[PDB]
Amino acid sequence: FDTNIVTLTRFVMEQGRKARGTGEMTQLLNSLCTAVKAISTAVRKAGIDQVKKLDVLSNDLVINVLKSSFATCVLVTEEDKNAIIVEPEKRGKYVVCFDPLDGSSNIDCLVSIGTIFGIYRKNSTDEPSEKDALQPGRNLVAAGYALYGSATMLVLAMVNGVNCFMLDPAIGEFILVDRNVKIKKKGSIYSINEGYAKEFDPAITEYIQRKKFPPDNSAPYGARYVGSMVADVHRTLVYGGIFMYPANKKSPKGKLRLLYECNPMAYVMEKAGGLATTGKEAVLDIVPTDIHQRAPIILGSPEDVTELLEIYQKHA
Amino acid sequence: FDTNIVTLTRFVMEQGRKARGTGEMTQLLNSLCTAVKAISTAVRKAGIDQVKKLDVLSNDLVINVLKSSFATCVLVTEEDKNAIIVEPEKRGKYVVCFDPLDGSSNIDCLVSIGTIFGIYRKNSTDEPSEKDALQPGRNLVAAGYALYGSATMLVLAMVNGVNCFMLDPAIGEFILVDRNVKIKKKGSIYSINEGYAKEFDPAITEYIQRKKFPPDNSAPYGARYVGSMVADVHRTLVYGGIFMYPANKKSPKGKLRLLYECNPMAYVMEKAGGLATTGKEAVLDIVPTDIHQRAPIILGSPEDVTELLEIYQKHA
Amino acid sequence: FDTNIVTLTRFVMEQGRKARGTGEMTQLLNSLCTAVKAISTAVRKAGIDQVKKLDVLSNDLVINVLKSSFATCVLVTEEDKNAIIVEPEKRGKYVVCFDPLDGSSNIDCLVSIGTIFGIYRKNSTDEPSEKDALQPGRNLVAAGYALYGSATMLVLAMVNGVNCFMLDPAIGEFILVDRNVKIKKKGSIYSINEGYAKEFDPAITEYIQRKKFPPDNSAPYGARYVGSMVADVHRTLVYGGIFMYPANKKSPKGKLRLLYECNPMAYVMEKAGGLATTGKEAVLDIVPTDIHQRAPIILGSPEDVTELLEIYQKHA
Amino acid sequence: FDTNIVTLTRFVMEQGRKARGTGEMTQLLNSLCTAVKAISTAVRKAGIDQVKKLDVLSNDLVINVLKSSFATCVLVTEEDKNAIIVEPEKRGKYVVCFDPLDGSSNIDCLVSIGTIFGIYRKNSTDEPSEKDALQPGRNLVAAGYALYGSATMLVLAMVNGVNCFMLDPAIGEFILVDRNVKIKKKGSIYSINEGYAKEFDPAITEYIQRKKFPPDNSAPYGARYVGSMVADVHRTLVYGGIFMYPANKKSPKGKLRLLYECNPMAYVMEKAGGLATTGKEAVLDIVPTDIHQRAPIILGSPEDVTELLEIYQKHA
Ligand SMILES: O=P(O)(O)OC[C@H]1O[C@@](CO)(OP(=O)(O)O)[C@@H](O)[C@@H]1O
Ligand SMILES: O=P(O)(O)OC[C@H]1O[C@@](CO)(OP(=O)(O)O)[C@@H](O)[C@@H]1O
Ligand SMILES: O=P(O)(O)OC[C@H]1O[C@@](CO)(OP(=O)(O)O)[C@@H](O)[C@@H]1O
Ligand SMILES: O=P(O)(O)OC[C@H]1O[C@@](CO)(OP(=O)(O)O)[C@@H](O)[C@@H]1O
Repeated sequence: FDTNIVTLTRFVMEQGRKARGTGEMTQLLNSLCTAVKAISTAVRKAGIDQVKKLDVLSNDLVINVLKSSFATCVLVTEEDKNAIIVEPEKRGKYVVCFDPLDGSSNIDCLVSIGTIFGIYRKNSTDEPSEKDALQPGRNLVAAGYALYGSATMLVLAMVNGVNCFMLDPAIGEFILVDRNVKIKKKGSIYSINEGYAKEFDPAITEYIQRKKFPPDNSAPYGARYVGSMVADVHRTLVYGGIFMYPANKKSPKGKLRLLYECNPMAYVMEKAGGLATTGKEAVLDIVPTDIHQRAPIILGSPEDVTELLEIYQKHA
Repeated sequence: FDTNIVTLTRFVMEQGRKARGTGEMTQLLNSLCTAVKAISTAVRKAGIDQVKKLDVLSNDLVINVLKSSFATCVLVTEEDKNAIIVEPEKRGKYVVCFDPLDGSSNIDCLVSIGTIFGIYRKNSTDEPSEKDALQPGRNLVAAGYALYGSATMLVLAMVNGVNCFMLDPAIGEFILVDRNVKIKKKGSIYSINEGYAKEFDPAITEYIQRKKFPPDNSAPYGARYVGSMVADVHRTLVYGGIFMYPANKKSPKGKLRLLYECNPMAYVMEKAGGLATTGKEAVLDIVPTDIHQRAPIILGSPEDVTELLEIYQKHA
Repeated sequence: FDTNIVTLTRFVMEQGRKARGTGEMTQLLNSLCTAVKAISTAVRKAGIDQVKKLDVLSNDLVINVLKSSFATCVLVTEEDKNAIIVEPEKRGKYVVCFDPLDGSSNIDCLVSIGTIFGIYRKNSTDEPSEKDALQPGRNLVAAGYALYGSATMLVLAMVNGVNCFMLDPAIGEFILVDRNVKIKKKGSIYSINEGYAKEFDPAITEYIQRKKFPPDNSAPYGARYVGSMVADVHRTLVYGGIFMYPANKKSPKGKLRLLYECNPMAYVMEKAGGLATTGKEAVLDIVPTDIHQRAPIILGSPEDVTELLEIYQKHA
Repeated sequence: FDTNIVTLTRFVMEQGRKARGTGEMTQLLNSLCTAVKAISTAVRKAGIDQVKKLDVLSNDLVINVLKSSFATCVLVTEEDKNAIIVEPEKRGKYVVCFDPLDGSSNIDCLVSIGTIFGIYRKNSTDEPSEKDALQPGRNLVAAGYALYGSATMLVLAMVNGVNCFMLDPAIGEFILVDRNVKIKKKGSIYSINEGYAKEFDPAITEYIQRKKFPPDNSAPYGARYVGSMVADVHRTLVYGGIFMYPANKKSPKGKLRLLYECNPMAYVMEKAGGLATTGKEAVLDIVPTDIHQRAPIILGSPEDVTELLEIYQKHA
């Protein structure tokens, strides 16, 4: 009824045309979305090997959906011990790193989940088409996540910006809702698991104290922490605030994996105007060593992160 | 859960690859399906300018959906007085003739309806990209219909055969149900509006008498006539029988338009092994004069139509 | 997002509060709506050793829901031989006759099919309940059918007249689509299987002659037979016309059973100002000797059923 | 296609037949399920001058359905000032307290939100009914909430205990997912807004210290606050833990209202073996002076609420 019905493909296709493309991006994202519709539905009536299962089901629906587009060539998941090289007949120019169901086993309490993804391009003659083509996050060409909450959103970041598409469940199509979004300069909210982290935090500790009982003319920051990277980062895009998970134990700290949680998220944030830092290191410019390596991340509104860095500079 | 999930695009894409393609077919059919999901839904809760409206809504959703694929160039509908030439920036190599909602105003009685389509290719340098590129139905490269009944089916015929895909409404995807289908040689059923036609029929009259009270060792044909070309032809593909609408008044007889009802349907039938005849003329090889011209059609199981022709030969 | 939807459940309740007591009809119909829903989505996906199956599972379904509305005592199927008698702690005052999936034998062509149901009130006391309480004629409390077509339509024929509901596929409800339907006095369509009936047809033959060949300047009646009773009765309830089943070699010349098929439909047509005759008697007045008792049904717009019966007086 | 689904409606009825009379709860809850459904699909598409809106239309919706189950007499909203008194010919025995859309003010980030509802039985007679009949404490007949998250979960807290239902998005029903849930005796999570509460927090401050900083070798409690009450109470019902609202500068230090927010949740936690204290008294035992009476709620797994209260005895 919406008849200049901007679907994702519609969008992704007219951007390709401008790049003097070949199609693979569009075929790919098309393939990506069918895994996302089926995953959205798997979840929307979930609770109707054995224990783990859902993340797996999804993992295997994203690998098989991405192989069939003749667009991918190396694929990396939380779930697989090492990269999977797409067979020669179905290869294409793209490298996809993704987390098929972040939050996965913690959805009984109906918490908003997600699939997160980063897309690279193979630039090399051949190696053949190897895992070593796992390189710094500022080389990403597309990145984003699919959120599964009250409604299902595919937030997508590319060279030209960040766009928000929501699944219309009545036509099984992702339609452009929010367009070319930017993040608020600063904003009333901070997010960090304030338990344990408090006994183990760095200069975070002070920024937190500062955001609770402020010194200069203020009113305190509201705290919020869902416990799903996709739920706490998307809110941060939507309202403006800060998100951080550095937690010191594990020193390749974090818990969140660089290639597929941190670098899509950071790419989005930066493309919408936020900054994402390790505190000392800037996350999209860290160059990886392992496909499964772990990174500290802090992301959100520019001003607020600037704030934690200025604290961090005159500390250790 | 189905994970070698054969969607339409999946299918249409691996066939293109073999043809050493360019993409437009797939982009197109992709565009076609989004109009079909939205039309399926418009109908599935219909009854919840003014009087006519639905066929129109659909017409305008199929034109706008086909223009956005950079694949079409001339488009022809029941609804539009004359062809629409796709604007230069959005053009592609294909010509689509289609009936956006055959049956349209007769759906209050919840009768199964459909959108029917034929796809041509422009072979000419330029004319520019004109309506005259409306040529004989055996030149079609793709043809088929979307049925809207108990469930929603996109039956699609191409050079390699006829395939059946059903809409899974839980993932808004058309999935391959029935594959590479052929029609039964002969079969117990005939379809013709047996009212009026009886006071106005040709050698039909006798074939009908013959199918009611048979002479040689038989048992009578069951009659069935829904009154939607898509409903009565799809059953005919599915069970095997004969369908005919010649009705003599209008002598460019028929009522069904050649370019978009008769030639998709005939193409499907023939591609699945049936034959479709004007009785005297063979329908896909009739060459058109008008985009909106009318043709007599008889279609279905080979043997049964052969039967009406052999009657028709030794008559007028 | 439009705040006052007239669910079947509301409507039944507001007509029924204005009666009250243990007028269990509402939790009876409310449970009927849950299996009819359940069936509809099953049928809209059946496609995505068995000579019969989806229909025996519908059978199972209907029985279970009927029984758990502590509203029932004797149930009647096409499949189950014997009348099924509900057990003590789930008993309530009604007897319900139903055909769980008319046309399950034509799903393959996606025709149009439905659930027929006739409710009765257990009259004679503590029998406990076994078949006496089930064999009235014109004593139906409320009857009607579910049509699973383009959309799922539930027509309820009550004491007060006939209304139609639609399954709002989006909210999970049968919303009121027409409030007090009444048939066209004479229609323009005749529904009969003129194949293997034409030779075996009795008096009715003069009748079809006069419907095709018009004995004046009158314009001939249009043939229309979908071949699924839910489909032909409902179309005849909306565009008028005559529908008939006079089968001869199905010898109480009807294939159609009284308790489940014929009786619910004749109670709908009659509560909407239409006629249903056996051709000798009125179908509503026949007395049941056995549950699965076949019979003939001629039902339609009034002045047409009459036009046939005065032929039938003349005739035999 | 799996034949015996335990709809909320069946369950309520089978526990309730085993009570009987005018135990109207079933057409009351049955009508509650239709607006909760209706809301869910609205919220799953709100995205595809207004400082407030979807929630005033939910308000309108709930009121209308409540009233048409001829089951109600006094309704209580967050939006409407006064208790709304049902009119004579639609009156039935119950008083229902509800918050139509907790978190409507966070939809934009797709958090998780819900409908809270508390039912009461109009006690003192023919008042007619206006607010006396509405202000009990621990006298709730049944209460509970709708969580619109990944999926829509309806938790019903009854006399017999707590069970959870899921909206089967495909058949239009709340199917039984867990039959008699009881909380973990002590959880491992604490839910509180430590931002603009930390400085204003009273005794509760020692409590959060001892939940972060563990005074032994004990492992610290993990922070978790989604910031939408439906979301934090339900997660605390499944992984255990303490949830709290002690607001100080929201001065009966709680933002949360008793009749609609606090009371339904404390009746669920308690019927599932969990505690809800005001910190001085038990929240269930406070007496209502006005309908929109704010209050504090600490609710959780038993041995944790206790661990806080013995601090509170010590404290003040
Ligand atoms: O609850 P904790 O352990 O503090 O961590 C939350 C984070 O962990 C995540 C990923 O980092 O899940 P997970 O435990 O499954 O690995 C996300 O849900 C979220 O970003
Ligand atoms: O009912 P009649 O007039 O005999 O014709 C049925 C035929 O007409 C069709 C198209 O030929 O519809 P329509 O009247 O809208 O043009 C189809 O429904 C069907 O093939
Ligand atoms: O095709 P015939 O046998 O003449 O009768 C049609 C009737 O048969 C029905 C039941 O009455 O199905 P079925 O062949 O499966 O028994 C309906 O489809 C229809 O009303
Ligand atoms: O964020 P604060 O104001 O501290 O309180 C959170 C509570 O507020 C609620 C209602 O209690 O929403 P709201 O801000 O719209 O009033 C819930 O989301 C939640 O339980």
